[PDB]
Amino acid sequence: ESNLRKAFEEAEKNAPAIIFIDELDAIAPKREKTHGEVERRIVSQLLTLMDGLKQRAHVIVMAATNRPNSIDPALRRFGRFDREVDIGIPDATGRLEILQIHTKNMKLADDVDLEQVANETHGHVGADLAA
Amino acid sequence: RPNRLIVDEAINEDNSVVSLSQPKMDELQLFRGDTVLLKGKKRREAVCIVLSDDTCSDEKIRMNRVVRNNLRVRLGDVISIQPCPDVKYGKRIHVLPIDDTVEGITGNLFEVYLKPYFLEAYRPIRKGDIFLVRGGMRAVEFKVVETDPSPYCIVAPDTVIHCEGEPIKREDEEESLNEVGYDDIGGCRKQLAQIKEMVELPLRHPALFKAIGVKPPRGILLYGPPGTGKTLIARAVANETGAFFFLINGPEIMSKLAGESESNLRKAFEEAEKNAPAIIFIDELDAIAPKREKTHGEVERRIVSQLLTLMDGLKQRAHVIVMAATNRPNSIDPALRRFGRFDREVDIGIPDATGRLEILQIHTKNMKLADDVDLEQVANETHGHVGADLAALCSEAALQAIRKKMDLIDLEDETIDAEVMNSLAVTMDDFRWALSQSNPSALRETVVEVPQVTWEDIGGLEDVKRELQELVQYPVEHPDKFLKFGMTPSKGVLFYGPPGCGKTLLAKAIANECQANFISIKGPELLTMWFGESEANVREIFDKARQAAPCVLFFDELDSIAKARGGNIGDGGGAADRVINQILTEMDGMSTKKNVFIIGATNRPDIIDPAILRPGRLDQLIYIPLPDEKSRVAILKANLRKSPVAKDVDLEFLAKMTNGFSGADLTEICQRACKLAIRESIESEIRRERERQTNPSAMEVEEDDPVPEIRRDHFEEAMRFARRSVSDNDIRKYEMFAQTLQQSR
Amino acid sequence: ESNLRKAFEEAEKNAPAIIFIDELDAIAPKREKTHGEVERRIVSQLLTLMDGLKQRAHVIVMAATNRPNSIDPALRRFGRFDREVDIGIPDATGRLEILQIHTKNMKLADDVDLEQVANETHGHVGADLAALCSEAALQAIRKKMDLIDLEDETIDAEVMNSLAVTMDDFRWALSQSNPSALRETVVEVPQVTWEDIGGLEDVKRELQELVQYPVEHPDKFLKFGMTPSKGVLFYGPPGCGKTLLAKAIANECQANFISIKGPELLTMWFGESEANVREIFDKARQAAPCVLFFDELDSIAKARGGNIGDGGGAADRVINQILTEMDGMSTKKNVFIIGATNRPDIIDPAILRPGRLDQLIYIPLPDEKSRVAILKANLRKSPVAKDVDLEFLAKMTNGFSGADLTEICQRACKLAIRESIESEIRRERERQTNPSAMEVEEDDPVPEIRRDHFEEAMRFARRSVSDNDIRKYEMFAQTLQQSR
Ligand SMILES: Nc1ncnc2c1ncn2[C@@H]1O[C@H](COP(=O)(O)OP(=O)(O)OP(=O)(O)O)[C@@H](O)[C@H]1O
Ligand SMILES: Nc1ncnc2c1ncn2[C@@H]1O[C@H](COP(=O)(O)OP(=O)(O)O)[C@@H](O)[C@H]1O
Ligand SMILES: Nc1ncnc2c1ncn2[C@@H]1O[C@H](COP(=O)(O)OP(=O)(O)O)[C@@H](O)[C@H]1O
Repeated sequence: ESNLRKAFEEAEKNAPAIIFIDELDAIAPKREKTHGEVERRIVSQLLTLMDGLKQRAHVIVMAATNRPNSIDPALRRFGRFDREVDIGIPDATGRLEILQIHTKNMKLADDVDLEQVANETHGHVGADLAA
Repeated sequence: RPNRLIVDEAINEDNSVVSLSQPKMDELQLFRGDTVLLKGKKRREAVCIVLSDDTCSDEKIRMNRVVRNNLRVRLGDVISIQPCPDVKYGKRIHVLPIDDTVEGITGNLFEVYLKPYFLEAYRPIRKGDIFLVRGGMRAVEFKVVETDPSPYCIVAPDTVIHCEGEPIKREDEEESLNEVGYDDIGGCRKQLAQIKEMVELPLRHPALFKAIGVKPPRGILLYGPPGTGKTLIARAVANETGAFFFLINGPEIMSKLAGESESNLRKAFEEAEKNAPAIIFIDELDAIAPKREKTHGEVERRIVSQLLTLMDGLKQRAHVIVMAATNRPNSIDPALRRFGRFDREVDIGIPDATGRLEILQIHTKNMKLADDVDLEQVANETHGHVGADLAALCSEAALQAIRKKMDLIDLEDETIDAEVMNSLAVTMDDFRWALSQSNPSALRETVVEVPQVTWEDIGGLEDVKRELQELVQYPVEHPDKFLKFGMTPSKGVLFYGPPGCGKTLLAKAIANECQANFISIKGPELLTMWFGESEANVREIFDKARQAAPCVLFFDELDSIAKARGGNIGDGGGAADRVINQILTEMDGMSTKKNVFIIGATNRPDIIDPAILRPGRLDQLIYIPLPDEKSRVAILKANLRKSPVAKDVDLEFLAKMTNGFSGADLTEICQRACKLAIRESIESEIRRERERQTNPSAMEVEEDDPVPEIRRDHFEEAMRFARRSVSDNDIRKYEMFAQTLQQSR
Repeated sequence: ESNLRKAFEEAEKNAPAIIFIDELDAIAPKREKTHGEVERRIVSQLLTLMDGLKQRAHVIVMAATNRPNSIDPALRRFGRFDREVDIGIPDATGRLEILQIHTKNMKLADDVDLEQVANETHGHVGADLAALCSEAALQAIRKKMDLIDLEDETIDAEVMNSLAVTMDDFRWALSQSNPSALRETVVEVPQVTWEDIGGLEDVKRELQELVQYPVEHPDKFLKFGMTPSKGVLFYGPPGCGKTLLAKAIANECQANFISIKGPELLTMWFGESEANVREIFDKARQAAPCVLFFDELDSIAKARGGNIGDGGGAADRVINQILTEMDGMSTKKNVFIIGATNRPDIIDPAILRPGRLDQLIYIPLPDEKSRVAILKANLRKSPVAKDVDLEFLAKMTNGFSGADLTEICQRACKLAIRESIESEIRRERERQTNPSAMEVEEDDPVPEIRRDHFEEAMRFARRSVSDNDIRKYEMFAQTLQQSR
């Protein structure tokens, strides 16, 4: 918990800052999945820390997760995380721009049909194309 | 004692107005424009202008918050009133704002605030007074630092106004006129009054309860959806009444390390005692006191037991009351519901259209809306939202209006200008845009309200209307003759007949007429509790129905379980039996005192088990005849309220062609005709724009949008490709079963 | 537990003493329901401490709980808790007495009907009545705040002497009230007398001989080796003095009464399946010699294979549990069991066995003079029909049930009430529409049943009872006819 507290206080000394936290479901699941006690303390501490962020400074916090269903509903009230943005799977065109970005340095020969590859690569993601 | 009056709320928004009953002010020689000096405790004095009021009693005085704080007084206090018509116009007055108002403000406060606020105002002002001016979207404070003549002076067109000087520092004896109050809540009037009196009785006269000896309530529970201002209500009540409100947060409690946690509670209880009578608010009780089966460890049970011991051991001493808040009054452990514990429970329902309108009115007070607001439209179309939703919507609309102003505010400066800010306004397009990027939070929940369906919306059934009046209005309006006869009014009425005849419309109309709350239950959710979740929900549903007394619980598609009783599956006998048991046990268990009525509706009277059909149960039965002749005409009139006009063909003629048709069929006919009219308008507009564009950018004559001009053509076409969906076999079956049940009973 | 130990070590060393335990079930739930480890240690320590203090000793133990079964059963051996005392909710007499107790110092005005309130506040507790008294006093004080010294400090306790309460304050307090018992079994002697029922004098005599007779002269019963059967069944048309009969006989016997109907049985069908009749019969057995009533007993027989095609679950479970529990009734306690049915043909003969429910009684339809007496009983009310006292119309009511007669009477009463409402409304809006030309208020002749009500009631005459049901009843009676 101290570390979390540490993070927050640093933002207080460091102007409007962005606080990004990753894999919330791994640390903030539903109470049904919670079998031990320490996780409850962690969730309560983080909720208290973030709810006390009223005014303070112009610090914005966002989180990364996979499924809002896996997230505990208590972290859905007003003043807490309310803005919701989803990132869908890109189409063939988006695959094309991703390939164009990743192939900027490469010396492609005069046989490359990026559009054809993008069409053939349905069901992939950015990491897939990078690899 | 015609010298002292008890203060209460004010209906006038001016800072120098007092409302009195006419005879009382006549006795004390008080009339319009009469300057009066008011003196109270703290050796504080003020000067005000007398105004009249009807609802204000002689002993009471309507007067607002600003002078309440100026006089350092709360509600119910007695004041010394003296007509003092010796005032003189001011000459040179130095006035300054408070320190916490000019932050990033700059500009000229004079021409924007002082100049308009003091135009033809003639406010009797006194040295040391403080007042507020509503800015473009903020609130500005101003305290006079010196006046001439002192201390009595009327603001006059000939004054030497000194606005120069540093904004004075905030006084620390009393905070300010910025925090919450009774004037900042909307949509909870009845419960607000209840809580207000239940806390005003102990918190104003503790010695009265000390001498009397009664036990004041020791715990009050509030339950409702999150973000409905429950904490706001508690804090506002505490601040207005005068106490030592000491909030405790649930989530931070178990965030501590074992025993220390509950020690905090103990410490809180300690500061509860030696701090005079005060109020304690506890939030998220379920987070700290869930159900017994929910608990898995031992720290949780120890915490719950510690809290129970602490609160039970509190027997009077300091006049301390406990306010608890929760989402739903079912997740809390039952043991904390007994006598000597939280017993008085209050619901915080979702605000209606009127509640939404008044809350939005409250939230937009500081801002400077454009002169195009249709607040009623927004309020009615934003159903399913809470106070937080409305506040967020207003904030977003203001922000977007600001954003579409960057040309004037291109980087502006680190110290913004007040004149530019006050020169802006928010239009309805901003509100619609904010609505576009908006999402309600209520969504899936029950709704309770008194509908607006009127009797004239349905043609015919005058005997049915009379019977409903007899069975609803009569018992409530004059129970005296009922008790003089001893006859017990029935509670069970059922409707049967052809579907789509607006039986639900009749239920809504009678609920509107009785001016009681309406609750609807539909067959889908009935089947939803038929499987999956058990019958337990029904229980609290009745409680909710019993909570909203007087109310009319409505059931639609009551034969759905009967349809599952005999159908293409016929395998849910146990679940159907459980449903029947639960509903019967709930309905027969209600007290005859409650002004709660039950209405059942179905179109399959032949399949309903007569187990429900019994005295002491749903026993009254009404058949709904199909629409006929003039009734259809009335229906043809009712759905013609709408908006368009079709003054080409007789409605009675169309009723003559549509003889023996269902009312829903008539509504479908009207809908199809209006669809054809919409298609005609669309194609005409498309043709006119096409002919205006084929001609190069031709704006020669604008073809005005045609007035609704539906001919016999559209009506005839609709009648052609639409017929009476109900066949005569259904009618004959209904009538034969009706006669069989008529002569079999 | 050290403090508990401390308590014990100070309990005996302080002369004869009494020890009370508050909310015992919170300390000793069932063993399986325990989840941690400290609670088991506490329970075992408590058991050891309380068992080890036998010696000579002078300390008695008090333990209070809500659910007797919720506690751990192990602490019920001899030396441990063995004697149980149930504290049920009071009755109207008890409610009135408690109200008197709480209001013994009240300077109430002589306008309150405590009896009416007590009858009105059924399903409450002593705490509820105390709260009602407190809030009534608060309302009375609130209605007269203005004159008392609210402006000054608290009253010198002499103005409050002038204060008084009203029954209207009590009604207002009752409006803002909430009972707590609600869903709770009721054990009491009913008040239905034999005057409430007409006809079936032979049936009444037979019931008397079955139930009353054994208690007065058991000497001849044991001399002849007679053990009266504990069980009877009723069959007949619905709504024909069935619950009324049980209430009347229980009242005459002046014993407690317990009822349960088919909806409850089907509630225990699924959900809380079984494990419920046991505690009900235990409650009856520990209770005073009383009567148990089983309404809609055929419901399970109606539900086992009737019209839905159920899953074959509680259909046998409930019946087997009931039979096993009643077979455990080894005389001694003089509690009787009564069952009611309307479709006895579906009942399996397992219950219809000697030792089990064996006595069978058919309930016929009322017979004119019986119908007349029933109507008179229903016609206590208030209005009186002078000219036509429902005689020739009563003659033509052949084939109707008592429920039908009650329905007709209620319809007539409500229509007369409607007539009074409309007449009074006519009078009043005529009085206000006219500029107060007339203001006299003479009582209308409504509180007297008039003949016109009789015709308008008989026009909507209801033939509720079907002769097919009667013929089915009689053919089934001949099917089980005692005369071969
Ligand atoms: N009736 C109301 N009138 C005005 N504003 C309201 C009302 N209800 C809610 N609000 C607004 O919602 C917010 C109140 O948030 P708050 O944290 O106090 O919620 P709550 O309903 O009291 O409880 P909880 O936070 O536990 O859900 C404020 O922005 C307030 O303006
Ligand atoms: N004045 C009226 N009289 C009869 N029916 C109407 C009237 N106004 C509307 N209706 C029709 O009644 C329908 C609602 O009937 P409802 O009470 O839902 O019956 P059901 O529940 O059997 O469908 C609406 O769809 C509407 O088309
Ligand atoms: N003296 C009487 N003789 C016959 N029936 C009566 C008499 N008094 C009342 N009743 C009716 O008998 C009914 C008793 O109900 P009950 O017979 O138990 O219904 P069910 O047979 O459907 O269970 C009451 O509803 C009442 O209307």
